[PDB]
Amino acid sequence: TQQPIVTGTSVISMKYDNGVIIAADNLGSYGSLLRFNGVERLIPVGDNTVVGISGDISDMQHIERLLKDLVTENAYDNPLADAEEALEPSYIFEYLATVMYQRRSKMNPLWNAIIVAGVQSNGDQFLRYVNLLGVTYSSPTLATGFGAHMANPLLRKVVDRESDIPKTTVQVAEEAIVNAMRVLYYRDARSSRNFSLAIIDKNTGLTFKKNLQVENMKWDFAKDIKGYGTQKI
Amino acid sequence: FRNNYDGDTVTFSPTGRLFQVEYALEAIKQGSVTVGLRSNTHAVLVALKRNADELSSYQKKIIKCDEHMGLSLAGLAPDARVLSNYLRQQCNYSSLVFNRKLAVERAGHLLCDKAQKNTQSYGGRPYGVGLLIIGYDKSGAHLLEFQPSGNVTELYGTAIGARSQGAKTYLERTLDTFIKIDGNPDELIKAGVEAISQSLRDESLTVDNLSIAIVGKDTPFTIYDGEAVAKYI
Amino acid sequence: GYDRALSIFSPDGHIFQVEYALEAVKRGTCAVGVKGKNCVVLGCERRSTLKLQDTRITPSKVSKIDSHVVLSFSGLNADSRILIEKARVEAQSHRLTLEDPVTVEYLTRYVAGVQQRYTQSGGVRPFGVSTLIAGFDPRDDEPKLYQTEPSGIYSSWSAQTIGRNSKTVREFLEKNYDRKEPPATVEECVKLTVRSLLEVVQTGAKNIEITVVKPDSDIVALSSEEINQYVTQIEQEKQEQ
Amino acid sequence: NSVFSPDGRNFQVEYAVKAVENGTTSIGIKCNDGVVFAVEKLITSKLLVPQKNVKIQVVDRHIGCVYSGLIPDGRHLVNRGREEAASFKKLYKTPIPIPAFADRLGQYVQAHTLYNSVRPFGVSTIFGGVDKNGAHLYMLEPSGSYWGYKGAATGKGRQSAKAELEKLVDHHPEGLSAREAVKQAAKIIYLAHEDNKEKDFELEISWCSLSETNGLHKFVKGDLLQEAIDFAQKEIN
Amino acid sequence: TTTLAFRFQGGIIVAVDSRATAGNWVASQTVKKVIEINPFLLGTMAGGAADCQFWETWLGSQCRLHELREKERISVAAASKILSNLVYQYKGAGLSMGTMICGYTRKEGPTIYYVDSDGTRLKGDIFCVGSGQTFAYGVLDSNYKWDLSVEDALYLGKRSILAAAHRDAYSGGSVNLYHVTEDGWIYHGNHDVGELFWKVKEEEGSFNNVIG
Amino acid sequence: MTDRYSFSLTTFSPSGKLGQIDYALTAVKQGVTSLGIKATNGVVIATEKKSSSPLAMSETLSKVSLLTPDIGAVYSGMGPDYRVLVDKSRKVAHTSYKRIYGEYPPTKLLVSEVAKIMQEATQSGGVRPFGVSLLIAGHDEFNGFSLYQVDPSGSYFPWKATAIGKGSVAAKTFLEKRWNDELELEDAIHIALLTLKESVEGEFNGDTIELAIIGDENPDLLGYTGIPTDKGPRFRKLTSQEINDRLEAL
Amino acid sequence: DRGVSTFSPEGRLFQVEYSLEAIKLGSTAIGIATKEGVVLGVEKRATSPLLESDSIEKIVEIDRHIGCAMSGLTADARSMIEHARTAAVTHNLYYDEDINVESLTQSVCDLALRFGEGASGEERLMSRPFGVALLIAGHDADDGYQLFHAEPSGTFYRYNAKAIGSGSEGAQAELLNEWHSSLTLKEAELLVLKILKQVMEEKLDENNAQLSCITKQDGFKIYDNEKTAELIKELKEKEAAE
Amino acid sequence: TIFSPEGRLYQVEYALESISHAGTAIGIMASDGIVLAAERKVTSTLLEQDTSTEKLYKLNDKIAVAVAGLTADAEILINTARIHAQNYLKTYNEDIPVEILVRRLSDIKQGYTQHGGLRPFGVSFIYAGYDDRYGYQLYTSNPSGNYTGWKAISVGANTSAAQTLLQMDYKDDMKVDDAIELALKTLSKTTDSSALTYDRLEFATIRKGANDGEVYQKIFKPQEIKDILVKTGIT
Ligand SMILES: Cc1ccccc1CCC(=O)N[C@H](C(=O)N[C@@H](CCc1ccccc1)C(=O)NCc1ccccc1Cl)[C@@H](C)O
Ligand SMILES: [Mg+2]
Ligand SMILES: [Mg+2]
Repeated sequence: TQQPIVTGTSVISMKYDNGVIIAADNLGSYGSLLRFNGVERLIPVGDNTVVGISGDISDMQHIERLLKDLVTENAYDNPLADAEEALEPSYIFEYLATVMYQRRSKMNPLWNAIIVAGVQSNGDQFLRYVNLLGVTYSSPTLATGFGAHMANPLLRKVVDRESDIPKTTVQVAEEAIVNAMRVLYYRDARSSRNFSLAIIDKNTGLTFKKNLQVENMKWDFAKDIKGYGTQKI
Repeated sequence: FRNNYDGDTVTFSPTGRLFQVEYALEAIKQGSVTVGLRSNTHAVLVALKRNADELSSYQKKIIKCDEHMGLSLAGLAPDARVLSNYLRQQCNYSSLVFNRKLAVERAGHLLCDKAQKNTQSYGGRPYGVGLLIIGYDKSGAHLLEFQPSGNVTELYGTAIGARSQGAKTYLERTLDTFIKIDGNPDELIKAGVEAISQSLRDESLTVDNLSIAIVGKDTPFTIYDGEAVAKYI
Repeated sequence: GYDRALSIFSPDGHIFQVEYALEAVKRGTCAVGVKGKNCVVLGCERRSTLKLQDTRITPSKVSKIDSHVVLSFSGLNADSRILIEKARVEAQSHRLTLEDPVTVEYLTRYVAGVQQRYTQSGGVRPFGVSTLIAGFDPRDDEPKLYQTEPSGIYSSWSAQTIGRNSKTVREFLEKNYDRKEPPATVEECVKLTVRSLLEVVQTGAKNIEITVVKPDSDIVALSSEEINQYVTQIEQEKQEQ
Repeated sequence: NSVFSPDGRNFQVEYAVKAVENGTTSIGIKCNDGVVFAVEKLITSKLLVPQKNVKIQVVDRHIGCVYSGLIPDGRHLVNRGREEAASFKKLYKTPIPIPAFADRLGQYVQAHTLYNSVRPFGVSTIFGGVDKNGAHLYMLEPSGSYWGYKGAATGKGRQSAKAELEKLVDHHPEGLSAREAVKQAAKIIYLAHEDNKEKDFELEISWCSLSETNGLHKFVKGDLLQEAIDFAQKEIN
Repeated sequence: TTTLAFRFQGGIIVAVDSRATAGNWVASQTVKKVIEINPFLLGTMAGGAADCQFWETWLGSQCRLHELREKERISVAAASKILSNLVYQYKGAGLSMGTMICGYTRKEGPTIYYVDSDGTRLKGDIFCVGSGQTFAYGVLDSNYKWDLSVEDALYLGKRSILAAAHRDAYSGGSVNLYHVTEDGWIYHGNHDVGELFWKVKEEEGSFNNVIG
Repeated sequence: MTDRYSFSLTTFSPSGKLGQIDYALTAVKQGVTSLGIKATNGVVIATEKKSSSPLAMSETLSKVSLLTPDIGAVYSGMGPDYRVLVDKSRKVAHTSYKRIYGEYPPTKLLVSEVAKIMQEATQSGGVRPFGVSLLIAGHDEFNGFSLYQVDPSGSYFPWKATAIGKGSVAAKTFLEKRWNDELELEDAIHIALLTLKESVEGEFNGDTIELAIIGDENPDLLGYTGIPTDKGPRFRKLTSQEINDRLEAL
Repeated sequence: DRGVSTFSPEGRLFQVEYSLEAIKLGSTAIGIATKEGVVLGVEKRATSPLLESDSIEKIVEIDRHIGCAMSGLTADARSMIEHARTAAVTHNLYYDEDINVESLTQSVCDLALRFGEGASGEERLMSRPFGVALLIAGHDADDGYQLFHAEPSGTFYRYNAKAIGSGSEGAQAELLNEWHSSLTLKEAELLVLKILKQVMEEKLDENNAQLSCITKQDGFKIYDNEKTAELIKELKEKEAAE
Repeated sequence: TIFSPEGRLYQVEYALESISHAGTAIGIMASDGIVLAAERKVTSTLLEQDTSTEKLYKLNDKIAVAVAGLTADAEILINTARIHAQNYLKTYNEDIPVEILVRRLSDIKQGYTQHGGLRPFGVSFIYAGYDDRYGYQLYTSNPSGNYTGWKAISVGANTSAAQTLLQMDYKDDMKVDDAIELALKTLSKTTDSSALTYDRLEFATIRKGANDGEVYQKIFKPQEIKDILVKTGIT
């Protein structure tokens, strides 16, 4: 028993040639009430990892605190905490996947769908998903909720398999992400125009972009639409 | 001053000494010698195994803790079993939860904290075993020395047990040479067998006598006994 | 709540508390058991000191554990009741689960385990009791006799004795018990059992009590009158030379 | 432990203090916007790996702890302090204030002087950091006693260290920067080592400063450390 | 599933099918529904495969433990009561098992105990258990005699399982046969219903609702 | 954290003494005198307020305590032990009796409960016996008036009159000389005052003496009217002025 | 007498040392490992001639491939045997195989450690160490025939041959001279019988001494009284001819 | 709770030692009743006799005890014994047979003798009861938890002297009135005080319901003791 109250919608992501991109809009919905508008659902952990969370926002806030406590705990008695023994994306993920699976097993889930994005210390891109059931999987593209249905097909047109990854630039990947965010804004009734986007590059590091907006929207064609069948005026 | 002050680990002497701890320290000196040393690429344990009789096995001094970590023992052997099992569990927990190999340094801290609790609890005794811990983690080769007082120190080389003062002086003398035996397992082991020799009023070291272990850059922790040590005698 | 160690090792290798428990047995009234060809007889002495007792109601030393097995003891009377109760419970439990009464060896092994456990547990002292357990295995005619002691050691005996002056009666039994010619029947088995007590009791009126066990749950106590006739014939016969 | 002497003393605690006095010397210095911590690390043998037996410990992100006496007892105290700081932050969201944290440790150390089944801690601990209202430095004895300090020292070199600290308080009543206080810490440790000149030593420094570390606890390493070592080597001769 | 065991002049016959199902899906045709606990003890399985496999394997362990403890083979009465009592502890939790414990001891003679997950435990000469039980009963009961030869009694067991394998959608595969004596369990082979049916029809002249 | 004395601290000595109970009784002997006298229509319990400082305010510390509306107590020995015993006695009157039978316990049974609490401190692990003797005076419908003594061992005895503490032997002697079975309450109060004067060094007035009675019902102390079968507490602490009034014609 | 788990100034555990003394007071038990089996023999030592000697159980089966002989405070050995049997059967249940002899021994030695009170780390349900030692003989596929000496200290050694109990000093020196890697099971049987004969107070017959072995083919067997008697004849005739 | 090198339980022995200083209590079993008599520990004129019971307690309608030792220890045990009798009544719908109650109490004492590090109860009991299996019964239990049955028995001070006197004058065919006399004579002879007066005694009988077929416990009021003390010729 448990049910989500305040929620966040899609988290979408993909691998490009040198890293990962992840985005989520800034809305906290309360059923059909678009209740909160400055909600950050991208959580940087160190400078190699961003965790994207959708689902229940109270559980998201709980997971934020777990992530922060994990940075604290790793720094304890660790002279290499900002070098060789810094938290890796894969460490953060395995931790979360453990928590998620334990909580579902106790019949008390964290009502979330989570994407961990980042770069390993050897330069490898890391992109993995975990949800309220402890189900985990990895793919060149990952998305949650509506993003799964609508962003993935668009993103998969760019990175359809492993070999497509060396062929994909930051510019191309970000363009695809930004476009998929527009599509989501067109068709998801729980989406917002404002979103955050983060790039984690093996050369550039972490670029966190706040207060992005869907631009270049097509609405003009609406004027020609009259009635629902026979009506002419 | 030593009279009424050594009945338990929960009493300080008027000098500020804990005699039960000091007595536990004394069981290590009663133990058969073992040597540890490392270069930048490998770490080696060398141990003199001891038989009860000429009809008997020679008792094991080396225990594997994980693929990248193991230890040698001097003192109460059943205490080494208790502490290595704990260490195996800590190694395990780290892999399962965080997908992370336990830092040799953290293994040191965990052993220290465990020993400490027994130097302060009524009804219990301190551990009566010294341990030498080798491993290869994300910052290379490591050697540790554990005293059941809870003091753990990181060293390039060391020895514990009866007559170990010889081997220690030897290593102290050879420091600049063995630290640089990189990429050569056989030379590093040779220098370890060399070191344990300075601790023999015993005799010649035989094929039943000798126990060697190695871990390193591309070598999991591995124990050599019997016929497999002959090429070092 | 309290589990501090009271039973520990001595420099020379003994457990003092177990050894001192044996001393408590030594001072308890004597008990004896001998087995015939088709029976086992158990005898116990009652002390001279107090003889204004009510014999109807005073707990006797021979106790039925089940309908085919008996137990007697020497040592602390109060300690014996704890062992007897647990043994009785185990007997019913065994009938419940295996659908068969206990063997004499099984019951003994169980009582002995209880005794042993009280020698390695914190905050408890050993039982100041040694026991003689006797009876017949279900559907068996071969008589059984076992002895347990505070340590938890147990073994079988053709005849045995425990308690004060047991050394004397053991000596008597060692001379008078023949293994290839064991007491042919109940009467001569009872007689030998009474003779061995007469070495230690020194008027032995209702001071000696006897219980006879036969195959298939046939267990009977002997009355004053029935014992009297045994004592009478013993000293009357053993006079001439 | 739970035992008062006929004149109100606790011999066991007094004996625990002896273990502390037997320890390596450690100090803390409170500057105008932070705190500095230094400690003497005895080099028993060339075999000890340099820089790799770290004594100074962080609690949360804004607190440093150093101690003299039984090292394991100190680690035990820092584990507890970490549980205690996490518990505070979990409920109150804000990182634990230094005085708040001081009492947490204090009450814990004091508890180990109440019961016959326990021994007092064999350490004195110097600790502190920056909070909502400035720098704080503390020292905590085996009895659980603790006060705020302008500067503090414990262990074998304690008397000479306290003398040097006392001079600084007189010559600089108007505060004293974090960068100076680091230099001066290296100095005081060097002067305190005079006692133990038979064995060589290694210096460890950490600091927490509002302007120099942004109120976070940070180990002094690299050039900053070497500069402080050069200053101490210079001023000893 | 169909399983049976019956007592006769010359001991005990035990016979079982080898079909495993999940709903209407046939999971396996070659499953082992007899557990050989010891050289004198057999257990049969019906119901939940896991529940049966797991607890009758466990039973074997408990039986072996009795041997070491008491220096004697466990009675059939007692082996069955161990399983009966365990299963009774689990009552209402949803265990699903229909079980026969069959064997020989000196004291008991040949003995069969039926034990199920409701906690019922019964001693008797003839039991059929499983979804096919009624079919097995039909053939077994109408041809059972105490004085059957060993060869005939083995055949009746075999024939009764085939009957159930024919009519019960949830039985089939093969027959596994056992004979229990004084010295007692002897395996009498695996018999694939594929061949056995046509063979038995041919030689016996039975099964006349079948074409070909 | 955890107790290392899970064994009895009161044990038998070779001669049969229970040392700690004997030593507790010695502590009671050094205590300030308290006493109780039973009359035909009342009981009086009395004691001296020996003050620790004249800067102290002796009214803030009562030695005479209400336990139930019809039961009061006084003590000799260690005050703090008394204070906590009164708490537990008040509570046990409710938990073991009033919450069950909807009425207050009769005197003997409450005394019985207190005695149990003291007995347990005599057998339990890791504790010393209470260093007090109590006098408990009460009334109840079916037993009339009564007076009990309770000792560190948990023993209780019914008394017509008795004294405990310092000058108890002389006071018990003075009471045997003066007591009879026709005493009215005012007579018992008078004797209580006389007996107490021999035991009191300093000033002897309503500010230095403490006195209470178990008499008849005080409807004016009930706090409410309208239920006729509720008539008010029989326990009554005498005021300083009430005491001084009786000390004039003493 | 202060603590049950106190170190001496030399660094030894008092109570552990004294339990080893209790073992020296026990009946002699001898084990000899060959490539054709492992022989276990014990001195029965009846305290009186009325004791029925065959009720003396100092050799016990643990599993078909593992047996053991005991010496010392023999009542202490019951719960150790129970644990051993459970561990072996449980292993077979969990793993459909025989437990390794070395693993079985390590299990029994873990149980031996569980004395004290709790020991700030786990939990202890025993007030004193066991006052008994075990010789554990068996076969497994990896290491063949094996002999282990399980001590209440929690340590255990593998031996080619081993004596425990009151005659162990004399018997061990004897075993040092007589043992060789080529011994047959029959030669081992005879040696055990010979060395018991030497150290025993009483005259060795089939009633005051007991023999057993463990072979891969037939498992663990306690020889009955007729079989040992015939082996005693054979020893009498062998020595008398030398 | 530990053993001596002699095989004795120190604390039990010392508890027994303490009991031999308590007021003597005597029980005598006759064919038609039981007598319980006990001497109060030297008192005062000011002790309330009418509401005092330090030695004689009712366990149920058919069973009573006489106490020697610590009263507070005894009340603890009496209370559990009372509860135990009612549990039995509730379970079986029959009054508890006397031995069953005695055994249980004796087992509680034995326990303190064997585990827990607590001191034993410094108490000896004489139990006087009736049931339809053994009729009138008399038992005794001490701090060891041992218990025995008797026709006549004493506990507390001077048990040795009291026992000899009872052994002398007791006869199986006695009536209750003869037993009343014997108990008072024996106490008179063994007292450590001037005269055995009413104020120093507790007395009780278990007869046959005055006239009924039932069993009646009479716990003598002070006046009745004074009367029965003159009748037997000790005034
Ligand atoms: C109990 C459960 C929990 C969660 C998920 C699934 C399940 C049931 C799994 C199942 O049905 N398993 C099958 C089974 O037991 N089938 C039974 C028949 C269906 C059934 C009846 C009653 C209860 C549960 C299931 C069977 O073949 N039984 C015959 C059998 C076969 C092999 C060994 C022993 C036996 Cl008895 C096996 C074959 O895959
Ligand atoms: Mg200081
Ligand atoms: Mg079918």
